[PDB]
Amino acid sequence: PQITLWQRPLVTIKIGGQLKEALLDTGADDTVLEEMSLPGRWKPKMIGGIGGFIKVRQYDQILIEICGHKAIGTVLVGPTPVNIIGRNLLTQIGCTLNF
Amino acid sequence: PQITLWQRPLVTIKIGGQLKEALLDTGADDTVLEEMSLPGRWKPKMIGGIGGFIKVRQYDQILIEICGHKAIGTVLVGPTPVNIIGRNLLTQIGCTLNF
Ligand SMILES: O=C(N[C@@H]1CO[C@H](CO)C1)[C@H](OCc1ccccc1)[C@H](O)[C@@H](O)[C@@H](OCc1ccccc1)C(=O)N[C@H]1c2ccccc2C[C@H]1O
Repeated sequence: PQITLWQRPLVTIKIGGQLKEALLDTGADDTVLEEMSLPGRWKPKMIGGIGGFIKVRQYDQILIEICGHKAIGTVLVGPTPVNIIGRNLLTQIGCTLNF
Repeated sequence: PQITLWQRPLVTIKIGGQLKEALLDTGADDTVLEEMSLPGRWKPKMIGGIGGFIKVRQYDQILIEICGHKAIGTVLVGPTPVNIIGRNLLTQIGCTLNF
């Protein structure tokens, strides 16, 4: 599909059998979701945004469906303001910017 | 053109007769640039992202050239770690997300 940017590019994602809303963010290097429970062990990571840094939990090889497209990659979990789908997963679904 | 997301989507912009490097960011509502001088009056504003909020100066009706395309819109100036071209200007050049 083709998504315009007059409004936030929010889409529905499926993870852990649950539906959630997330933002397609080309400005994010990684994918970060709001506090939730995921399987396996996690590794520590610090990510810096416009207002500073925050600590997040890194989970690898996580299955996530974005607009029907299945992806399997790294997902970070932490005190993010909104769910963010970053470049690591946008590339998996073949997302590009056009103009 | 079509931009892939394997790497950060950085482009050259021209503002105030100056050439700068900026990130095409669909996750950003507005455009925000690091400290610089712009003509006209401004208004104080607080914007929040990952990490928290930062205080910026809001300028309106600012002209910017992105990849040869002229665009007019609001530009925020403040302690941002990287120059960001947000949705308010991406829409003006006809930028869309596709997959
Ligand atoms: O801060 C953001 N948007 C707000 C909304 O409008 C303000 C600008 O007018 C900025 C974006 O984050 C999503 C969001 C939406 C709505 C409310 C709150 C937050 C913005 O695109 C950031 O995601 C992005 O801002 C652009 C940027 C890029 C590089 C360095 C610093 C900042 C950023 O914080 N990227 C970091 C990130 C995020 C998740 C995982 C890994 C990493 C490493 C870095 O890429």
